[PDB]
Amino acid sequence: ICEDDWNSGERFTCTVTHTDLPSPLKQTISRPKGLHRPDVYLLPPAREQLNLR
Amino acid sequence: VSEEEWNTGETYTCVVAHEALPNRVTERTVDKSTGKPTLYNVSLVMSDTAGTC
Ligand SMILES: *[C@@H]1O[C@H](CO)[C@@H](O)[C@H](O)[C@H]1NC(C)=O
Ligand SMILES: *[C@@H]1O[C@H](CO)[C@@H](O)[C@H](O)[C@H]1NC(C)=O
Repeated sequence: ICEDDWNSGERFTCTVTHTDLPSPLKQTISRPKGLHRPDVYLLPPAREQLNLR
Repeated sequence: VSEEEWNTGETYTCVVAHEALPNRVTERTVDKSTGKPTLYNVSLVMSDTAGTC
């Protein structure tokens, strides 16, 4: 399914009709609405890390 | 001594026994390579300059 619909909030409906269960079971799932910049930092290995060669 | 002995680089040590010295004896030595030598042959080498600790 499209990624946008999950982001748009559409609750994709999954129906489960088990052999023993007489009543079908409905499951609807979407992205919960509710965004900050994860500024990445990459730390090089220390000399002591490199000291073991 | 013969200049050949000096040119060989043989070390000559002079001792002085006198009261004023701490243990009453001091010695100094000289060879071809340290008595006002013409040449200073140095091979100064440094490794692991950073050496953090
Ligand atoms: C001068 O130094 C270089 C390298 O340190 C060495 O290869 C050379 O033999 C030296 N020359 C003399 C005359 O000591
Ligand atoms: C001078 O130093 C170099 C480097 O340590 C060495 O290869 C050479 O034999 C030395 N020569 C003398 C005359 O001490």
